[PDB]
Amino acid sequence: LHSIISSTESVQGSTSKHEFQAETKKLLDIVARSLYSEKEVFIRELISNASDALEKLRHKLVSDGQALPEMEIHLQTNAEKGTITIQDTGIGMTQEELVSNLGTIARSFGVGFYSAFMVADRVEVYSRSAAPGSLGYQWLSDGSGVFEIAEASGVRTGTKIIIHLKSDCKEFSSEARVRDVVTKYSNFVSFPLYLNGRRMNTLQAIWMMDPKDVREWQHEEFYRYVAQAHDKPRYTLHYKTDAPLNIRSIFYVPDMKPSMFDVSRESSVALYSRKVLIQTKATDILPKWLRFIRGVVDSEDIPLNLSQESALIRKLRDVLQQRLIKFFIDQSKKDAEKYAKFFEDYGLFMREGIVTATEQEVKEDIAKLLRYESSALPSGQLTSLSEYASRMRAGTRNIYYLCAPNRHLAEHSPYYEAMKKKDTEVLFCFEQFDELTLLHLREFDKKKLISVET
Ligand SMILES: O=C(c1ccc(O)c(C(=O)n2cc3ccccc3c2)c1)n1cc2ccccc2c1
Ligand SMILES: O=C(c1ccc(O)c(C(=O)n2cc3ccccc3c2)c1)n1cc2ccccc2c1
Repeated sequence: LHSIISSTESVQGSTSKHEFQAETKKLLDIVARSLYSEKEVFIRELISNASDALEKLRHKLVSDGQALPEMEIHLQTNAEKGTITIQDTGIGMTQEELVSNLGTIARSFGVGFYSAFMVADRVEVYSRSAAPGSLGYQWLSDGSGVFEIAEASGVRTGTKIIIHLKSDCKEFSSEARVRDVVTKYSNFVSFPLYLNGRRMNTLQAIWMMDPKDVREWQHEEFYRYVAQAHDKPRYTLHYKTDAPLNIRSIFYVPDMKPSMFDVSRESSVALYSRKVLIQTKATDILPKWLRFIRGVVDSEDIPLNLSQESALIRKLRDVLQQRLIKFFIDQSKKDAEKYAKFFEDYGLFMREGIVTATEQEVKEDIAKLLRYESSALPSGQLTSLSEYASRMRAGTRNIYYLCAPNRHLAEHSPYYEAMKKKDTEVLFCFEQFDELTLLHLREFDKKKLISVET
């Protein structure tokens, strides 16, 4: 076993009593009076803060020329004392930060603070800043208007938080319960995590890496994990952006064709906020028509305690829809043959998306993915609507199409045969849902879609 948590700290003198500012007292009073059904979330908040403190220290030490100490997160349960403790060897807090900041700090407020009092009769904290010459401090509070601070000896650099659990929260002093909570929400924490001296099995959050650094074998492993799949991904989009929102995401299209299970999926993409799980499922992380996509979306703009269907989620969904459409357009130009197979396999999702979309601009965006045969191209070759539009002859302002079972029947339509005399291109559409798709699309790039047979 590898444990660092023990009672090394002592206080030589008396504590100083301070009162919380009224607004922090306000939020603490809300916590004491409220009914929370998801009390386990304090653990993921504490682990996230510990990770942030370790990253702050590591980046600072590497920026200087300094050796790196042991950088770890430890949890300890004590059923006899009814406690759960977290300790990390990160940057710690100064006395000023303990006195003034607690309750009002952002994560990108008070993460780990209000949620600790949700489960605690009282909280006992030791912290010592990593800055040279820093002294250790003890901070104590029962979550009422008062907290205490005192200089403490025997404090290790970093922070230790001891939660003396409430009567109805003793489940968090059981190792097995805590282990399951960690695995559920905190499995991708990026520093070593130990529970009661045992290293926890955690996973690598490859979505946080620079896209150019992730190799195909790593994507294949991660795809198989997140999709619970045995094939390989036919497409991979690793999308990282800082504007208008923070996004670190990986999207995969399966090699296999869609089955009845992918069409009826309840859970397509997992949602994280800086490596803290928010939902294994995805309400509408992506549009419904993109439910065939597997993978992960991480946005630190997502706050840690939620319930969704917010403006933030809607904005994220719209950004991701545009980026995925752009990706598929880019893939069609990189490898048209592979894209044609993707459209054959997954194109009913695009047609669905056009039919169900509310906004004309979204319909036309999705329609950029459609590929059809054309009277003007060799049998079997596909064209896009924009390529058709680029070939339109002066004086002809509509996009003409014909739905038929196959190319032979299309070419022998008496309507098409007559039109051929005047050079007008006609799209040939062989999928049974093409009629509805193009009826709903109605127009593309301000050009009306006209079926050459009524
Ligand atoms: O959740 C925490 C917490 C946990 C682990 C930590 O390591 C720190 C810390 O020392 N940090 C975190 C940082 C993140 C970014 C930069 C520096 C940082 C220093 C803070 N609470 C501490 C409490 C103290 C009192 C009450 C509730 C509390 C909850
Ligand atoms: O009155 C018609 C009608 C009559 C003759 C037609 O030839 C067409 C047609 O399909 N065209 C005409 C074209 C002229 C130029 C180019 C292409 C063209 C395709 C349509 N209805 C069809 C109905 C179908 C259902 C219900 C009422 C309907 C009435």
